[PDB]
Amino acid sequence: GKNIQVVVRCRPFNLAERKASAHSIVECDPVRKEVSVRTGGLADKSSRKTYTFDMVFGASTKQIDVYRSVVCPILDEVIMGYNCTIFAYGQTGTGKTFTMEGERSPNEEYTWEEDPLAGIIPRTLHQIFEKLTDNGTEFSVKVSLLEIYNEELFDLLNPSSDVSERLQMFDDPRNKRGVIIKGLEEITVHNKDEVYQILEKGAAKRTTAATLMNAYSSCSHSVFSVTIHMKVKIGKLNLVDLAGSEGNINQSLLTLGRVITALVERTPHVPYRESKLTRILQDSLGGRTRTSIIATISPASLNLEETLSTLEYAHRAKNILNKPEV
Ligand SMILES: Nc1ncnc2c1ncn2[C@@H]1O[C@H](COP(=O)(O)OP(=O)(O)O)[C@@H](O)[C@H]1O
Ligand SMILES: [Mg+2]
Repeated sequence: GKNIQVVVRCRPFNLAERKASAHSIVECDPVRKEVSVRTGGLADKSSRKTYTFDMVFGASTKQIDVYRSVVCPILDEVIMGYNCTIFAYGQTGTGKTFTMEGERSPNEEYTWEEDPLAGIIPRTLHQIFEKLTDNGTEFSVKVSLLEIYNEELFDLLNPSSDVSERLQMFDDPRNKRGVIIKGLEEITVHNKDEVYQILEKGAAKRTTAATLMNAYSSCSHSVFSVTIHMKVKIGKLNLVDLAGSEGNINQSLLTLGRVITALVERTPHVPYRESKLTRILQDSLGGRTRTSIIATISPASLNLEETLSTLEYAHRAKNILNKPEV
């Protein structure tokens, strides 16, 4: 048992992976919490090497079923007054954005229930207003969205400053192992339905940067921060949508791995300082908290080598052995 959690969410076959008639190699066992892969294709060889994690979500896994298993325990700790972080790992296209951001699916006006395709970000905000309005707590909710492209920090929330100013950041004398992002826009949310309008602003700004600087989302980290003031508790929840797993980006992810590895093994000299991403979330990983990681993979034999790497990263972060009968 640990405060660090590592789960794996496989994705179905997309039409493109179908269009080339690729065939699955990923086996998801949620009960045993295992996920296995093969090696040969038409050879149908005996390829063991099965992995075990804290939880496993198969191809039929639904969005709500991920929020309940992964986010609900963490949100309660945030409302209690702690800082937390949720991560999404994996090859571009596996489903980090579909898991962290969700969709809407053309169906028009939605009442007050969550969209079935919504992600962690839609659900977390709406559950924040519901749970804190129900227990009559006085609260204020403000969110922030920056983007780490090539290790320079960009705000996707500011309406002004249309191009791209690398935000400056320095350790604030106020709390150590903490930092302050000068100039970072902090949009204050009033209604729970406001979160959908904020994902629109940042989307274009992420697109405007993707076209006028080659700041494609696939090659950048996405940090969503929601802070909750309550009465006197302050809670923060960081939802990080990491860049695709596969000279400077491949270092920030390996740094984050070194951290979580160091966080799981109680080891000293965890090098938060080795990257901008780990330095920002330092106040969310050092101070004892609940950290969760979601590694998204593809079931096609097309992406065999990357699906193995991603699972390999997850094993390195929190190593747990496979138990009897693999
Ligand atoms: N669990 C899922 N259910 C349905 N569609 C999914 C799922 N995961 C991914 N997708 C689909 O795959 C794409 C989402 O990939 P994306 O989130 O961009 O990966 P990444 O964010 O890691 O680059 C979309 O085409 C979406 O339709
Ligand atoms: Mg994406």
